[PDB]
Amino acid sequence: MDKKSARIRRATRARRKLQELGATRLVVHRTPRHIYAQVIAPNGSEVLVAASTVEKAIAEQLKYTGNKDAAAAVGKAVAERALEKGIKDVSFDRSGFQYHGRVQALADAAREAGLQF
Amino acid sequence: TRNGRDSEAKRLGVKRFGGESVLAGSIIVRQRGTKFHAGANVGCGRDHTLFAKADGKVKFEVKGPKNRKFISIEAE
Amino acid sequence: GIREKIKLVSSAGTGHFYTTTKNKRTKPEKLELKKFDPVVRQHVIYKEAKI
Amino acid sequence: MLQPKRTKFRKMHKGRNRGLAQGTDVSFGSFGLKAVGRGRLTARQIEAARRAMTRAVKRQGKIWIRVFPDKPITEKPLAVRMGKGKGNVEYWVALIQPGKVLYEMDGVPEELAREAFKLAAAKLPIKTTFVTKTVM
Amino acid sequence: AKLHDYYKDEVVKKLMTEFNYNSVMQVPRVEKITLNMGVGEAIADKKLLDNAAADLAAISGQKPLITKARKSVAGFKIRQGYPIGCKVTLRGERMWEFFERLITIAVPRIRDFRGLSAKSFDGRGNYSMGVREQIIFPEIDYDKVDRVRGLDITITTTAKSDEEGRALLAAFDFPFR
RNA sequence: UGCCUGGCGGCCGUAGCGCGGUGGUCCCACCUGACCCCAUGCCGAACUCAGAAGUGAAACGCCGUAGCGCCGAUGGUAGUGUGGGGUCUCCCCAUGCGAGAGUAGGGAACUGCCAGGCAU
RNA sequence: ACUUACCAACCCGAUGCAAACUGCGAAUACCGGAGAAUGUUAUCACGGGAGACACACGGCGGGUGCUAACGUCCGUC
RNA sequence: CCUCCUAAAGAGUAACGGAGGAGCACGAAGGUUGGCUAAUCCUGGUCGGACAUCAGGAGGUUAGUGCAAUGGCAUAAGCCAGCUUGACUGCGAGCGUGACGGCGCGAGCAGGUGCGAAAGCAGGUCAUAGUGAUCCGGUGGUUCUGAAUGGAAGGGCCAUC
Ligand SMILES: [Mg+2]
Ligand SMILES: [Mg+2]
Ligand SMILES: [Mg+2]
Ligand SMILES: [Mg+2]
Ligand SMILES: [Mg+2]
Ligand SMILES: [Mg+2]
Ligand SMILES: [Mg+2]
Ligand SMILES: [Mg+2]
Ligand SMILES: [Mg+2]
Ligand SMILES: [Mg+2]
Ligand SMILES: [Mg+2]
Ligand SMILES: [Mg+2]
Ligand SMILES: [Mg+2]
Ligand SMILES: [Mg+2]
Ligand SMILES: [Mg+2]
Ligand SMILES: [Mg+2]
Ligand SMILES: [Mg+2]
Ligand SMILES: [Mg+2]
Ligand SMILES: [Mg+2]
Ligand SMILES: [Mg+2]
Repeated sequence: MDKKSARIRRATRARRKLQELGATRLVVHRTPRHIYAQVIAPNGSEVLVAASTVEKAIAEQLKYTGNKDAAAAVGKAVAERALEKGIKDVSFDRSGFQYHGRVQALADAAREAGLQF
Repeated sequence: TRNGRDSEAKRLGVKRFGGESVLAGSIIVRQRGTKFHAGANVGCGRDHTLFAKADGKVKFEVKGPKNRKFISIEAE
Repeated sequence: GIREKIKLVSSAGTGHFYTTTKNKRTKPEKLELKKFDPVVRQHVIYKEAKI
Repeated sequence: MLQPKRTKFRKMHKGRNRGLAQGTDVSFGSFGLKAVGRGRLTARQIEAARRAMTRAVKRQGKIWIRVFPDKPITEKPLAVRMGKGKGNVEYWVALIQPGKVLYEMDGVPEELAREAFKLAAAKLPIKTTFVTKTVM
Repeated sequence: AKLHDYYKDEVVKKLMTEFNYNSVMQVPRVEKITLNMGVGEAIADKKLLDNAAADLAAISGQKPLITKARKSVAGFKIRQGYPIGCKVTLRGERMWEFFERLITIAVPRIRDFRGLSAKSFDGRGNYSMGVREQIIFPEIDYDKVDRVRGLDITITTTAKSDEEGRALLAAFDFPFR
């Protein structure tokens, strides 16, 4: 399997379990250059909140968009935007990536900002 | 060598069909493998038995990229 | 068959025991597992004895 | 004598022989010998008929046998009561329905194929007809 | 490190003008170098596999992976999961350091060496060769070696054809016929 | 509002495969470096971290294209519930239901939420 | 190593066969919901009294037997 | 006793009908978290052959599943590693299957536990064989009983042989 299709396979079990539980998930996407976070409704077809390094307001205050510090910024941003809309309780979807480094930096910062998972 | 043997029939199959109103816990299908998969408000037992997790109506559907059979329970 | 019944006794002093089987040839060492003792209402260590 | 080289199972349920044949056209040769009746062709019957048509054409042209005796037939010998297991396989049959092209031929004139098929038909337990290849 | 610099500064340039590629990313790259020792006789004497693994570890500076029988075969009298060989996958710095050691000192020390074959390519650019004696490698001590053993060397490349793969190796002055 | 790209779904081949063409500002990809976080029953391949010199080659996306997959009538044929009948191993008639295969033909998906780049 | 009027799996095109084959797939039958008419409650529950557990032929769908038997074994009328 | 066909597309369905298998295994081959992906064929490669291990391509689950068969299985149920004992104790809405004795599936509740950052998952094993009622007797435990009374014997209850 190629990198993407191996990662999507690694992501499928947790996503089906969250779909079964009807959980609001905090979906993370990582790229060598950028990190993205989306709060998606239990239906899976609508994004309640979002934050990423492709956004000029977030990238301007960062050294490099694809590092752990940038990940912590995206995490703090999604959680703040989510709490402003009343979204508190979520479930983290690592999306086939390891719960480590940049992914873990985003999660730790989102939990710190007030998001419950 | 010699024949003459068989085992007891296991009484498998559908217990409750589409539209049937069931109470939570009710066995919907006794099967050997997952011919049918557990959908919303339906659980899968250790012998692949599908049962109601909520009170409601039995709903059979074909879902996903593999065109798999799923049994769910719709609230009435 | 070639597998014997053994009793796992509670270390908590209560006479409580779990019951299981063992291949005594391949595994001659006494089986030790942490199991729930319903007399002390806690998980304590259980050590093999003869049935 | 035709027979499956190996089978998944030795014995077969009697079954029935309802319906019309599949393989009703002359598919390989120019002429064909077609079943008009319903029945069973044994491997010995098929071999007897194959021999008759082959002698007739002085082993010239080409012959195709569209039928295969893949059905095992069991029999209980004399002085054996009912039950005590299914009998032993004695011979093989092809199930025949009205319309099966049994044999085909080419590389010979029509008059010779008609005669060779007339001789072969006299060995068979079921009524047959002479057929020719068609455009669709 | 030396031969990777040689690839960048001189090999890339040579292949670009040879095949007229539109992009530098089309230029064949030496992906990995795989060394293998098919022990086989390890089934009778278990110690023979350990000595083969220690030989491969000296030749290439990394811990060898002992390869087990994928399936059982009555012909060679081996059951599945039996340690029947050892391999090393070389990439980056270790692969290049090995590639130079192979061309510069190991391959010239072959008994009556006249040149390696240029036709032993898999049809897709990858090159495969075998060494009969492991003592050609100066990392192995003639006085300490228990037995004379051989090994397989496969150079996996990004070349689409044999003609492309040949030009990549020849550009490193790989001793061909 | 339009074009393009990323993420997450709906739908589950009319949606896939192949062949041809095409894209890098952005995004994506490969890519650079690796002591370290972290990783390899060996290997920085993968997982991972720090990055931006290079390239769209591969991959991926997009556009085209019926070689294949796939969808697919109408009509006929096969079966069959009920009632009747024959030359009753099998059929036929009245009535209702009516395939499978094949044929004409269709077909190079459609669609929602959010974000980014560009243009008016 | 070279070669042959022989045999030849796989693969491609064409042709059939299968109770223990299925990339298809009915009629019926069966489960469930609602509604009328009809039916001396025909239904369910509990309680008093049983009898019966050798079936036969005919139709249809089959196993067995020889698509033999006024044969034999199931299903259903 | 288990699997398939006969069995007529719900269940069930007979014959000295047609085919096979069980009377065990496993402290990991159980739990969980994280990861991984076959068979077969073509080409190249020391010893090395039709077949061992290595590399690439085709292929796409035809492999694998402790074992018969059938149904499942990629989110794998298949393969590996780290940590582990949920192979937990008390219960149980509601069902399935039985003439019955019984046998089965079960979310959820309480206590305590393992794994995971978390959502969660775990009351053995992909599922369906792997079994023996009652009586009598043995062992351990026990707010029960204890033939005048206090004990004890014996009996009960719970666990087990
Ligand atoms: Mg990289
Ligand atoms: Mg390209
Ligand atoms: Mg119609
Ligand atoms: Mg239809
Ligand atoms: Mg049709
Ligand atoms: Mg079709
Ligand atoms: Mg067209
Ligand atoms: Mg926008
Ligand atoms: Mg009564
Ligand atoms: Mg009786
Ligand atoms: Mg009787
Ligand atoms: Mg009767
Ligand atoms: Mg009679
Ligand atoms: Mg049935
Ligand atoms: Mg039926
Ligand atoms: Mg297992
Ligand atoms: Mg997992
Ligand atoms: Mg070879
Ligand atoms: Mg914890
Ligand atoms: Mg007293």
